Amino acid sequence: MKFNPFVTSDRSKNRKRHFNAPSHIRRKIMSSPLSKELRQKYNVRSMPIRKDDEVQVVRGHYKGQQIGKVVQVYRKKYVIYIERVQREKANGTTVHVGIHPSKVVITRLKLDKDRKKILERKAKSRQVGKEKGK
Amino acid sequence: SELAGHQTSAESWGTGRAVARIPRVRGGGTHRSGQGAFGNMCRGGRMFAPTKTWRRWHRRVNTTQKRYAICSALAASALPALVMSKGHRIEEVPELPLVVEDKVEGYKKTKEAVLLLKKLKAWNDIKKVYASQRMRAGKGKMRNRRRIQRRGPCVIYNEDNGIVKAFRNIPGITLLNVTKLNILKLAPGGHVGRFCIWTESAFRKLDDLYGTWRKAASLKSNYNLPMHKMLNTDLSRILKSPEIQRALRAPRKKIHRRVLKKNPL
RNA sequence: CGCGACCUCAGAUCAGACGUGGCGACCCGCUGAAUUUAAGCAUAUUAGUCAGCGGAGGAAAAGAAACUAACCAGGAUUCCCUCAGUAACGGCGAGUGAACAGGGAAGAGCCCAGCGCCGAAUCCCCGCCCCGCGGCGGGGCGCGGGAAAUGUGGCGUACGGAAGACCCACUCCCCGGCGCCGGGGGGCCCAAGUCCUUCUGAUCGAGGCCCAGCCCGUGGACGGUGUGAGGCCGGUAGCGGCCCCCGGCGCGCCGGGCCCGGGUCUUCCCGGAGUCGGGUUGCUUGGGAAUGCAGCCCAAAGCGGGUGGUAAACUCCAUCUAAGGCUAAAUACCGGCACGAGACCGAUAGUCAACAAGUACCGUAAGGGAAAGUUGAAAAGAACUUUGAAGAGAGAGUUCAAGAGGGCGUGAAACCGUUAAGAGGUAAACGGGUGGGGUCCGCGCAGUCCGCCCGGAGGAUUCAACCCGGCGGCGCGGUCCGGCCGUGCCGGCGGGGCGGAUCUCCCGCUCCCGUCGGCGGGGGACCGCCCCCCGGCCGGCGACCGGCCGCCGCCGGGCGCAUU
RNA sequence: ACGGACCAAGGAGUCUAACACGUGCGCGAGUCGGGGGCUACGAAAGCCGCCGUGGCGCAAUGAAGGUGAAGGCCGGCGGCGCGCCGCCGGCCGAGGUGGGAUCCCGAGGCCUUCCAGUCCGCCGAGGGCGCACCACCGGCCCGUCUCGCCCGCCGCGCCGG
RNA sequence: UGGAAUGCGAGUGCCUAGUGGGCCACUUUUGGUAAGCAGAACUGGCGCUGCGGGAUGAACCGAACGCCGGGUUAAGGCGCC
RNA sequence: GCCGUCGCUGGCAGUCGGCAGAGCGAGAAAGAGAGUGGCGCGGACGCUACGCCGCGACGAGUAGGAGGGCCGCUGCGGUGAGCCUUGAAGCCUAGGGCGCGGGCCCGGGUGGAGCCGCCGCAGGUGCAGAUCUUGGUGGUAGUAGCAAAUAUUCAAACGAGAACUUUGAAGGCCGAAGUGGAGAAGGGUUCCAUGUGAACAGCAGUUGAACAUGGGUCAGUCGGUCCUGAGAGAUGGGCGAGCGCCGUUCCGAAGGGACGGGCGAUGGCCUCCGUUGCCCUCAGCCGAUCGAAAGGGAGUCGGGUUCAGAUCCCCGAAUCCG
RNA sequence: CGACUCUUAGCGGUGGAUCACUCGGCUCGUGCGUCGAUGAAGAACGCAGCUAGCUGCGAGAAUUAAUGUGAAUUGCAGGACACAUUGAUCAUCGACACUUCGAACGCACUUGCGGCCCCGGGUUCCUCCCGGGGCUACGCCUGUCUGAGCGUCGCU
Ligand SMILES: [Mg+2]
Ligand SMILES: [Mg+2]
Ligand SMILES: [Mg+2]
Ligand SMILES: [Mg+2]
Ligand SMILES: [Mg+2]
Ligand SMILES: [Mg+2]
Ligand SMILES: [Mg+2]
Ligand SMILES: [Mg+2]
Ligand SMILES: [Mg+2]
Ligand SMILES: [Mg+2]
Ligand SMILES: [Mg+2]
Ligand SMILES: [Mg+2]
Ligand SMILES: [Mg+2]
Ligand SMILES: [Mg+2]
Ligand SMILES: [Mg+2]
Ligand SMILES: [Mg+2]
Ligand SMILES: [Mg+2]
Ligand SMILES: [Mg+2]
Ligand SMILES: [Mg+2]
Ligand SMILES: [Mg+2]
Ligand SMILES: [Mg+2]
Ligand SMILES: [Mg+2]
Ligand SMILES: [Mg+2]
Ligand SMILES: [Mg+2]
Ligand SMILES: [Mg+2]
Ligand SMILES: [Mg+2]
Ligand SMILES: [Mg+2]
Ligand SMILES: [Mg+2]
Ligand SMILES: [Mg+2]
Ligand SMILES: [Mg+2]
Ligand SMILES: [Mg+2]
Ligand SMILES: [Mg+2]
Ligand SMILES: [Mg+2]
Ligand SMILES: [Mg+2]
Ligand SMILES: [Mg+2]
Ligand SMILES: [Mg+2]
Ligand SMILES: [Mg+2]
Ligand SMILES: [Mg+2]
Ligand SMILES: [Mg+2]
Ligand SMILES: [Mg+2]
Ligand SMILES: [Mg+2]
Ligand SMILES: [Mg+2]
Ligand SMILES: [Mg+2]
Ligand SMILES: [Mg+2]
Ligand SMILES: [Mg+2]
Ligand SMILES: [Mg+2]
Ligand SMILES: [Mg+2]
Ligand SMILES: [Mg+2]
Ligand SMILES: [Mg+2]
Ligand SMILES: [Mg+2]
Ligand SMILES: [Mg+2]
Ligand SMILES: [Mg+2]
Ligand SMILES: [Mg+2]
Ligand SMILES: [Mg+2]
Ligand SMILES: [Mg+2]
Ligand SMILES: [Mg+2]
Ligand SMILES: [Mg+2]
Ligand SMILES: [Mg+2]
Ligand SMILES: [Mg+2]
Ligand SMILES: [Mg+2]
Ligand SMILES: [Mg+2]
Ligand SMILES: [Mg+2]
Ligand SMILES: [Mg+2]
Ligand SMILES: [Mg+2]
Ligand SMILES: [Mg+2]
Ligand SMILES: [Mg+2]
Ligand SMILES: [Mg+2]
Ligand SMILES: [Mg+2]
Ligand SMILES: [Mg+2]
Ligand SMILES: [Mg+2]
Ligand SMILES: [Mg+2]
Ligand SMILES: [Mg+2]
Ligand SMILES: [Mg+2]
Ligand SMILES: [Mg+2]
Ligand SMILES: [Mg+2]
Repeated sequence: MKFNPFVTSDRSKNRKRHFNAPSHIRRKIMSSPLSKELRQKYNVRSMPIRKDDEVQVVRGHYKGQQIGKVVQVYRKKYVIYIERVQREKANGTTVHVGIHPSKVVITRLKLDKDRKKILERKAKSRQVGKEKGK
Repeated sequence: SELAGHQTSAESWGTGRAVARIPRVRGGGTHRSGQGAFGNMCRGGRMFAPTKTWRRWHRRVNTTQKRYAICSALAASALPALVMSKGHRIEEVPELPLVVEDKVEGYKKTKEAVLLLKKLKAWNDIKKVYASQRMRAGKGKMRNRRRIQRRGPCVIYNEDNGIVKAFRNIPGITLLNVTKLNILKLAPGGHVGRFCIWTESAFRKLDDLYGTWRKAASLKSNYNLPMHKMLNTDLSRILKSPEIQRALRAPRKKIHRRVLKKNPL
């Protein structure tokens, strides 16, 4: 149950703030769980998805064990495009099929200075909570 | 809104133009011109008797009657038949009323609360709240009321030392402070017989809060329990007693059905 | 004549400032109807309301009595409850209509002119130096300028005030700089299943996840994601974490300002004028021989003046102190900024406006003012072949579905085409009664099921009767033991809580002499009720039970092995 | 005689206030906290009691000043002359008549082999206490009228009863 | 000997809607030449009411009404319709 | 016979069982009374008492009243371990039924995501009408009609397609108060080139002022610009609660200018002249301002040139003002 | 026969009811409670590579700077020697900027006429021309300067 007086649980307000979210907020909304190996390694559960990440599709027609590179994060449409997750049009040209980030698992992360900073911050806040309970 | 239907300068054409005499929108050059207006039979008009914010939404209930209602709810909460007839799965609860030691007032983790309900055999009631969780039919979904579920046990405590935070995440559970009991919580829907779990300290304050028959309430300035109109409700035992039985005439249980009339001639 | 002061008045693109317009929900000042009611209508009502004009602020206005009262008196203003639909007004008709007291919200009090004393002790601006400098100020220095005796500043204002004398008591209070130590806004982050089967176009669905109970839970709000999700993502929870900025509260240094009070006596001083008040006129009010306001005329007093709800004279009383000024809070808020919620509506509804809506469009203008939501999970939005000038078609293909094909979810009625069946010269339709024919249904077509009994064929986790154990019911066990227990009754050196408009050794203040009486605060006793302790009767355990004993029933296991 | 060509959707006794009566619930000569205060759902609910101010009810009547809701018997004395009035002490005491649901008593009576006489019940002429309610008759309180004789005193009155 | 017959259970109180245009007939009856005219009394109707008969018809005659079977009737009928 | 209403304010707690004993409907009060002396283990249903059962009578209805609805609609508290992608709502149906009825159930189809029962609460809760509102659709009806102003015809071309377009040729009309050539007001891109032939152009179109893609307006001299006209309109002033209004020379210190002269200051082609400050001298205009693309108002003509502009561009020849 | 007509049903149309959805309303509550001559509200015209409307912005014009964020924006193209302490994008927003009218301000309201000061280019010291910049509205307060009067006077 929610008790914060300044947080709305209104359905219309929560959908409007999802579908009008600005680009830097859609990034956070567009987050994917990490693999079991990555989750153990970094102590992080989810990361915002990024171009050049390698993911597994775990839901839908294209689910399986195939790992593909993230080739486009279409934040406007709330989907990512993944290598080999595609189909053909009538004229035979191949077109990418959009997958929501919540339906993939990140197997390899595209690491740079800022990404290593974000992983570190997430892992530290987690440990503060674990010691708080302990 | 008090303006709905009235933000126009519509005027009746009057008779003679072969149309009904409803006030009509003025001007021209748009679909709206010459259409009906204002009246409650018109599209875009004003409704009949527009609702007002000074409808009397609130009701006064006498204190003596509200306390009467809290007493009936508690009396009906200690009878297995009424609690079972309220839908609560109390077929294995050791006793009714269910009183648990005061340690439970100091629980902190939700897992302790769950385990206690399992050893008190109040977990079947919770599992029935999980089975009743579903979506609500109608516009309520559009109005922040999408999920419906049945009420579970009510836990009544004397002092809160983590018990509220322990129990509040278990669906169907309602916490109540014994000194601030609510009929809306003790008789949900207006039906008596909600399953209540009592802490020992909460159970011991009841006499003070509502008074016995001999002793007036100590925590209410002037109040005592409502008196009974019938001291022995066991109608069967009254009727089968020798005193009543000796005063009766013998029953007449022979049926005298209609007699077909045969012509004597 | 000239020169120079002052006064009154001019011009400056003079130096530096300030006002204008907007918005207007709430607020203040004006002005101000008529629909309407009176079953007509003129007073009245509507209504001090709509419209009109001016002026504001985060609130405004009001406000520290020329008050209420008539009490044993209260004590600024505003608001809430009540007073009260009352006193009163009113073609005394329709209708209208307050206040005081009482209970609350809030609570805060002050300052001039005057009368006086102080050598104008006062103020503004320019120039230079130090400090600060996006709220333009602090200090220092100018034989710098001006204002101001046609009156600035300090003391002081009705609760009295001042000066002097005598007793008593005094060192912290503020201004401008500088340094150090402990709510608000923003940013980032923090639990747990995408586990095994399985349904599906896809699923968040169903089933399961050892004892024990998949895992987390201070988090099972909500949203998203190809259903329907606490555990997939964002979130949610948490006196959770980290990082910025702003503020508030504290402590020291520097340079300034103040040189500060109480009581008792002595002597002095003390107030707002074309205003009050009166006449009259008009408006206004519940205010009635006139409540408030305004115009004109008259026009004050100083033990006076005003009020004292019926005009006036006389006379006592009570109560204030007008004609100058400031003041937070409690109160209001359909505008604005930012939020939260709902027993509301759900695209002819709800705002006119769910959408390129105050838009398109109409009017010279003031103004008037709509219609209009939905493919799909995903555009995968139909390549290619073929007829046609093309629109359109036929195939093909995508999709779970185009029997979803770009104004595409579903897809009603009216109305229309076609197919099928029936029928047809008193328009059609209609009630009742049959008959014929259809469409489909009985998932019909040798026709029910059940108890007991007789007989023939079989087969057994085989019957009764006894034995062991468990459980249950009942018992007037004619009167067994133990319990709890009486919204029962009696006896107590019983250990206590509540109440009393029942009575009465300790102390605080205070009148009188160190005495002695009163107000207030406290024991104690007594009375009623209740709780807990112990003894005696009766008494329940059918809203309230255990052990033994007896009877009965049931179950499990033995034995009975077959005319059952 | 008027409206109605046809189909869909919309479309008209509502809400606030006041009053009256009926009904249901709570408490009851009381009752009501509504305003105020205290202590996610919750703007809820709980509480106040030296917060019951206050409303309504518990008293009416008169324009008002005002007044404001049973008596009798016994004994004693004073005055008038057995009866009356005034003042003193003791006893009883909220009226009566008719009707009146219900309740109470009970003349007599409710069978089995025949008599006596019991316990529990049961019916019943007649007789009683009489609810509510109605009719009638008395009484009491306030306004007003007529008649009339007394009683009180810090105020001896154009006094008060 | 509840003091004529016959029949029938009565009394009482609150609140209350619609109505407040009527019209027709036997008999009586006013005005009028009269009127399917205007205006009264009494009772009954229609209004509010179908049903059998008067071919048809607000009021005439019979009779009043739940959904049925059988029987019998009223007023009216029985050449054919 | 059946249904309902009313009445009997009728009957049933007695289902009192092997701790047993079955009855109380019958013309005519009150006990199936209690006592004291003289083998089998068995026996239907019932009773949501707001239930169940019996007997008798009755049944018209506008206006109007009342009752009961397990009639229907939307939402709220409870409950149904309710339903549902193995298919919700909605919709359709010569399918099977239930109910006096309001209505409801089930079958089949379509549909694609939510919905309902019961106890209570609440209401913007039930349509045939209102010359009702809004939207849609009929018959009329392939009907009225596409008739004002004399008129067309031949050949060819493009083209899928020609009565209507283009070219040529005939026959006609307007008949210089034009159906010609140019402007003002108004329009605002309609102008010009190319393309289209969906919609529109009340037949058609190969065409258009439609649609689409791109272009096109050149000035000292032609207008505006300036003047004043009838008039409008600030200031001073007056009035006015006030936004403001009256008024335009009227209650006004209404000139910011000048030939010249005298005092200075600055500069430069520094010789002496400019500029500049002050003083002297001189000074009616007497009403700010707006007001005309037809009035007043200097000065441009010839030729050529484009798809569309030209007294504007280019060539030539001029001219006014400063 | 067969048309036509009527009824019912299948299918197909016309139509957009119903149902389910809701980034919209409506109502209540809370906190704050801030416009302008430093030029507001409002209006006009512009601004994008392809851009009509809406939206946003103002010749620095679908935005500059800064801070946070941390790899996009996206309908297509493109990538400035755009791309990770050489920072995409979004957000915040304190710096800078902000055309014309409008209280609207030189006078007028036609993009009409000026005046003063300074600067630059023609020219060549002044002039003259062109361009740029700054000023030039009403009221009103304090002060300043320059004045006026047969106003009151003083000395001459
Ligand atoms: Mg509306
Ligand atoms: Mg629904
Ligand atoms: Mg100046
Ligand atoms: Mg009237
Ligand atoms: Mg009237
Ligand atoms: Mg009238
Ligand atoms: Mg009047
Ligand atoms: Mg008035
Ligand atoms: Mg107004
Ligand atoms: Mg105004
Ligand atoms: Mg203003
Ligand atoms: Mg403001
Ligand atoms: Mg005042
Ligand atoms: Mg006060
Ligand atoms: Mg009253
Ligand atoms: Mg009034
Ligand atoms: Mg008061
Ligand atoms: Mg207070
Ligand atoms: Mg003074
Ligand atoms: Mg005072
Ligand atoms: Mg998570
Ligand atoms: Mg599962
Ligand atoms: Mg979820
Ligand atoms: Mg979801
Ligand atoms: Mg789960
Ligand atoms: Mg989280
Ligand atoms: Mg948090
Ligand atoms: Mg004063
Ligand atoms: Mg007036
Ligand atoms: Mg008046
Ligand atoms: Mg008087
Ligand atoms: Mg003030
Ligand atoms: Mg719509
Ligand atoms: Mg609408
Ligand atoms: Mg519609
Ligand atoms: Mg709808
Ligand atoms: Mg609409
Ligand atoms: Mg739709
Ligand atoms: Mg489909
Ligand atoms: Mg579809
Ligand atoms: Mg869809
Ligand atoms: Mg649709
Ligand atoms: Mg469709
Ligand atoms: Mg058909
Ligand atoms: Mg046929
Ligand atoms: Mg009519
Ligand atoms: Mg008609
Ligand atoms: Mg009542
Ligand atoms: Mg709330
Ligand atoms: Mg007549
Ligand atoms: Mg009638
Ligand atoms: Mg009748
Ligand atoms: Mg009849
Ligand atoms: Mg005849
Ligand atoms: Mg018959
Ligand atoms: Mg005949
Ligand atoms: Mg009837
Ligand atoms: Mg059909
Ligand atoms: Mg869908
Ligand atoms: Mg509603
Ligand atoms: Mg309807
Ligand atoms: Mg309709
Ligand atoms: Mg024709
Ligand atoms: Mg011409
Ligand atoms: Mg021409
Ligand atoms: Mg055509
Ligand atoms: Mg053309
Ligand atoms: Mg003027
Ligand atoms: Mg001009
Ligand atoms: Mg001209
Ligand atoms: Mg030339
Ligand atoms: Mg553009
Ligand atoms: Mg930037
Ligand atoms: Mg950046
Ligand atoms: Mg002009």
